[PDB]
Amino acid sequence: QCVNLTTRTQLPPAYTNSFTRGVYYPDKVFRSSVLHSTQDLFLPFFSNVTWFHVIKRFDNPVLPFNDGVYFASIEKSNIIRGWIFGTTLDSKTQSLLIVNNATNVVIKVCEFQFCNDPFLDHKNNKSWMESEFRVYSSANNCTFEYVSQPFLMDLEGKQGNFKNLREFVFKNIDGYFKIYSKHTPIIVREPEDLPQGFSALEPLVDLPIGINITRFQTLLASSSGWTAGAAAYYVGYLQPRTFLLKYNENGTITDAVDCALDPLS
Amino acid sequence: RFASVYAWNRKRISNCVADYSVLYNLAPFFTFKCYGVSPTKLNDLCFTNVYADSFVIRGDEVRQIAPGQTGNIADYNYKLPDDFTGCVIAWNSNKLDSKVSGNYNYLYRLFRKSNLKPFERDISTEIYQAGNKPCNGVAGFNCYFPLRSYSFRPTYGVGHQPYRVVVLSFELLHAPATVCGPKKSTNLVKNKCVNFNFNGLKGTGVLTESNKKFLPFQQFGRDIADTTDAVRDPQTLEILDITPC
Amino acid sequence: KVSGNYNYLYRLFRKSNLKPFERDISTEIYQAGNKPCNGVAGFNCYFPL
Amino acid sequence: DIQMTQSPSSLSASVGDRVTITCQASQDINIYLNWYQQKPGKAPKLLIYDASNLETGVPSRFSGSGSGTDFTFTINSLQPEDIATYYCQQYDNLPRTFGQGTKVEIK
Amino acid sequence: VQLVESGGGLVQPGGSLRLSCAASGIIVSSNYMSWVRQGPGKGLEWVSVIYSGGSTYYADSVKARFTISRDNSKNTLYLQMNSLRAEDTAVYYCAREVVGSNSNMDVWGQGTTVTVSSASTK
Ligand SMILES: *[C@@H]1O[C@H](CO)[C@@H](O[C@@H]2O[C@H](CO)[C@@H](O)[C@H](O)[C@H]2NC(C)=O)[C@H](O)[C@H]1NC(C)=O
Ligand SMILES: *[C@@H]1O[C@H](CO)[C@@H](O)[C@H](O)[C@H]1NC(C)=O
Ligand SMILES: *[C@@H]1O[C@H](CO)[C@@H](O)[C@H](O)[C@H]1NC(C)=O
Ligand SMILES: *[C@@H]1O[C@H](CO)[C@@H](O)[C@H](O)[C@H]1NC(C)=O
Ligand SMILES: *[C@@H]1O[C@H](CO)[C@@H](O)[C@H](O)[C@H]1NC(C)=O
Ligand SMILES: *[C@@H]1O[C@H](CO)[C@@H](O)[C@H](O)[C@H]1NC(C)=O
Repeated sequence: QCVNLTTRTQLPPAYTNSFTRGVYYPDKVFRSSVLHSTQDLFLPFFSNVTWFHVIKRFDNPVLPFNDGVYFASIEKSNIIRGWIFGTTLDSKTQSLLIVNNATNVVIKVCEFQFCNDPFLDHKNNKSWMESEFRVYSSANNCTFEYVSQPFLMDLEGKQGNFKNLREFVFKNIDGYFKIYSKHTPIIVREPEDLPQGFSALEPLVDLPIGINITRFQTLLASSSGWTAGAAAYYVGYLQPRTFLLKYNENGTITDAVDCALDPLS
Repeated sequence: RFASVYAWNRKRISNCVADYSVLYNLAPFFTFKCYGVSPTKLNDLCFTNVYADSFVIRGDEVRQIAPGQTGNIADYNYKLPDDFTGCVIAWNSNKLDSKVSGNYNYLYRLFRKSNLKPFERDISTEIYQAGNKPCNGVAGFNCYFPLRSYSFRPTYGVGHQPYRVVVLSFELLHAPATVCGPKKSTNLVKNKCVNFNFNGLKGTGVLTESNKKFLPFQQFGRDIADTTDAVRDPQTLEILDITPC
Repeated sequence: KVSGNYNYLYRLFRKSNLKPFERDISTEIYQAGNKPCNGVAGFNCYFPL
Repeated sequence: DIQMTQSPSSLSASVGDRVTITCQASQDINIYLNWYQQKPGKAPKLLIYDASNLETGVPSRFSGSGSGTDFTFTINSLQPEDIATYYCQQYDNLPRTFGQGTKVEIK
Repeated sequence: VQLVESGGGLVQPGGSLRLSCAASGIIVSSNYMSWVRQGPGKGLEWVSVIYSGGSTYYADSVKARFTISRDNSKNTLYLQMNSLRAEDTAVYYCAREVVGSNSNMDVWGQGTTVTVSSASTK
């Protein structure tokens, strides 16, 4: 259930110099008030995260998935409902489909034959609906099905004054897809500039998929085009690096430094 | 109701744990006649992709499930290899599946004229004609209908009564971890030195009580020596202690 | 033997370990389930050989 | 093994009168139990299937019933052309066994 | 549907021949039949029973004595005897199982009677 919409007024994505984001809990271990050093896959410090904006204007091309990614969204309406992962996405390579619908999340691992415009918007002018459920053409040789508790939801739609930020980190090692989630409320910065704050990333779940992955895609939610407002999201890519961590007395990370950035570092 | 002899019920039990203790308290004493694996070691020695067949035959053919014994049903409805692994569980159904007027829903096929290969289901709807004569009909001379009907009258003696039997067979097809779950739970915090295992952390020490606060995603505790000192019990959600001997 | 060689036996019902280098002749029927069997060839009363 | 014996060994006094032949089994038997009717030195001819079924053309005065390790058979027409010997046989219980002998004669 | 006797003759103990029951159209390879034993003045006895799958069942008194052959298309069943200790002074009947659960066949077959003794035909 897809149509070739096209006619998208795309722009090159902007770049925002990241300050502190790109850190997560490496394990499930209780250490209190001990400075601990480690090396693993993370987001390097002071690398510019790619800022995408969607207004009218819509854009969601295929993007590379190298050593896991870090996705963030600054919103208060929760337009993005799911994502698409895989390599070919044309009924040749086994692919992921993790979408949050109604009040649950569903994960579907199968041979997926998608369409040129994976869209869920497009029923009327502005009344939002999950139109075109079948983004894939047919159910091919399938692998895995999963249903669980949903993520955070935003009531109705809010355009402007985005007070919520959702940050997720995606990775896969040894065929294990680790997905971690975090949410920060009350963002009062109307004109860009990131935040310049520190927020540790709590783990969410790990899934043993055991399949290859090279690219990824995102999903958002009369018959052509929509009257939609402002939406903004961030995409960054990982690298094997090394950091320090300062656990507090309770077990929460409160400070972190890098080793391969500055001679002072 | 279980499926009949000609088409046994198919149920491929997979993706679970190992627990077969529900058979002992289900019913009074009944027949087990286990041959391959010892009956006391079913909880351990896990396998993969158990091949379960459920069907009801009278008591005459219950003991004919052993490999190497042929007959009328054991030769022409269900054939077993001599290196068979696993065993069956059989019990009477004198009050549940036995009709006072005689249950005739159960049917079996005896005319196949072919020795069965192990572990398959064959359907023979056609009628066999004898004497090299074209029958092309039902209920005629020298033509025999393979299907025949059971009778489950409760006034019958032992051997003619219905007997529910489920065939359980265990095979290692490269042994993936599909159905393998122990239990081994023992709650004993006696403040004495013990070889403890909590969620696979082998160690020896004296287990006492503490009050450390752990985050839900934060299970193990370490120290300066990078050794496990404070742990959390898997069945419950209590942080035990940092206490060696 | 193609005709049947049953002269070789083995034990599989002891519920007890062994030290090195001993033989044990337990002809008695092993009882499992903590219920006194006091019989021969009964349910949960298996011959050890 | 089924050990089966019958009291009416020699029914030589019956001339068109009531006959009460029977067979008893050592163990309890189902409905499946039949008889062979053979002349001395001749192959047997069937008359009873599954203790309740009858042939195509035979006299209809024959009757029988079997339940609880015992079958009873009664005949009232003692026609002269059916002077033979009646035997019992049980099946569906290996090994197969056969009767020891019943004598019927008309004067 | 008829059956044909084949056999006979008087032999000393230690000698045996082939007894045969021939069919009149019925296939004798992949079917269920049996042979039974009868003696003058005594009860019936069961020699053997053969199924389509090759299952041979017989009494323990005639253990390792009788071997049975089924023809593919000659419509004849053969039996060879072994270890004759002069206990086969009897007649054999070649027959079919009367009923499994519901049947109305009533056809049977004949056969020869054999006597075994140290004295031959006089
Ligand atoms: C395993 O789970 C079961 C429930 O699925 C537990 O049974 C009850 O659990 C509640 C909540 O934890 C307790 O308040 C009850 O006291 C439990 N009842 C019993 C009889 O145990 C069960 O306790 C759990 N296992 C363990 C070891 O805690
Ligand atoms: C959809 O439109 C794009 C844009 O030109 C084009 O490249 C593609 O071939 C079209 N696909 C179909 C199925 O029309
Ligand atoms: C963003 O990063 C890319 C490569 O990492 C670089 O080419 C580009 O100049 C950067 N832009 C800004 C504004 O830092
Ligand atoms: C959400 O999706 C799942 C499966 O994808 C479905 O079972 C559930 O009904 C959906 N919720 C709706 C349609 O409200
Ligand atoms: C295709 O299906 C078969 C089962 O028919 C399965 O074993 C195989 O893994 C599947 N291939 C995939 C998921 O790539
Ligand atoms: C640990 O948490 C408690 C309450 O959650 C707080 O009062 C305390 O200040 C925290 N410890 C530190 C070192 O901040």
